[PDB]
Amino acid sequence: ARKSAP
Amino acid sequence: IEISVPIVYGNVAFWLGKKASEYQSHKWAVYVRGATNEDISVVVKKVVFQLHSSFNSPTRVIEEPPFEVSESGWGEFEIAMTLHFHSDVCDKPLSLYHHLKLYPEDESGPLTMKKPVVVESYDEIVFPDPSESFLARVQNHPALTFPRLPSGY
Repeated sequence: ARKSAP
Repeated sequence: IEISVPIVYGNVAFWLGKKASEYQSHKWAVYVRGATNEDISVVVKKVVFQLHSSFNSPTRVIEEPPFEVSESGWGEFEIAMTLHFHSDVCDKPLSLYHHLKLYPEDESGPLTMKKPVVVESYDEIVFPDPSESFLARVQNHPALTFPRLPSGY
């Protein structure tokens, strides 16, 4: 899965 | 003769301000609730939440209200919520999906970062063919919506 800082 | 459950699901997020760190800029909670905060465990037996792999124990099982996971961190990612129902309700579970938001998007006018972020989806679970015993157990429960009864007059 992808996870990123806003 | 269908039974439906109005629900809200999404997350709230709180920027930590001067308590923010690289590890944790926000505390957040992801949830599924009754749309008017009634007790949906009349139908919902447990909710399984899938968080990102960067969390410890990324699959959480919540067996009792409140059906929510409270966490903190730095990043946004998609959360899967699998609702398992009591056995007289439905033998199939329902998966819901929610993109965790830590900042408000689509915003005009001036904002402040300390304002709590609420991003939630309003929805309704429909059970199209309820058995007669399911009806007798949950009839006119405040968490549920039932067909209006035609006038005999």
